[PDB]
Amino acid sequence: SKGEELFTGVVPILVELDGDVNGHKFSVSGEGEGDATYGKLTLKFICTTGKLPVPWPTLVTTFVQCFSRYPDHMKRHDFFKSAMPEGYVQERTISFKDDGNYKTRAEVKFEGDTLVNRIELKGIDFKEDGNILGHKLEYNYNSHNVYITADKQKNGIKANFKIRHNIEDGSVQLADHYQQNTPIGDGPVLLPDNHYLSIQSALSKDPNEKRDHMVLLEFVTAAGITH
Ligand SMILES: [Cl-]
Repeated sequence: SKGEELFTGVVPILVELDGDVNGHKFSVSGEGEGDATYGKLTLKFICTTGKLPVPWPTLVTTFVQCFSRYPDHMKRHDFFKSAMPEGYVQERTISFKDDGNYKTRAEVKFEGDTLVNRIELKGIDFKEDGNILGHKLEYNYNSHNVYITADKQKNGIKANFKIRHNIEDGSVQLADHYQQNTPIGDGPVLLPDNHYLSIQSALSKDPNEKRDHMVLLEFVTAAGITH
């Protein structure tokens, strides 16, 4: 198909986010590349407004599921690539248990040969010295499964899933995710059977970088369908 063929090689990625969490306004710019053949992502993010006012891990899911590796026998279930190049809207509510919430609206699409993720993020209801605004989350990331379903009247997909962020005392901060994607363009898009994405994510720092930043290496395989 048109859209899948755009991903057979290494694709440059740009991420741009504007955020407001409890009145803390901030922006992040990221760059890197994806190789969907291997389900592989590398991205470096820099907070361009100074210190990021929330923990970096909390923004990982918001900062391009078109880079998931869909096995050949599952190609007919890959909504994300099918929407390309015109792209998709991706909306979420991320509910931090016993704390505030993020609501995100993003558009993921090509600009030339570069895959771009532009995001608006709004966070409200955060506790001033909860785990988020108090910066009590460890700089690491657990592996998760993302459960996707068709959303046919949207001509798209949905997902609800749980992210657990380790807290510095050894506990975990749950971040419930509810997600809806909608194609932007007029080409045919794939409405998948139920399946999941299996994700691992590793966070690191660039030893040479003194701006507030995050390096992310992530591998994603679609799974849960046999034929
Ligand atoms: Cl952090």
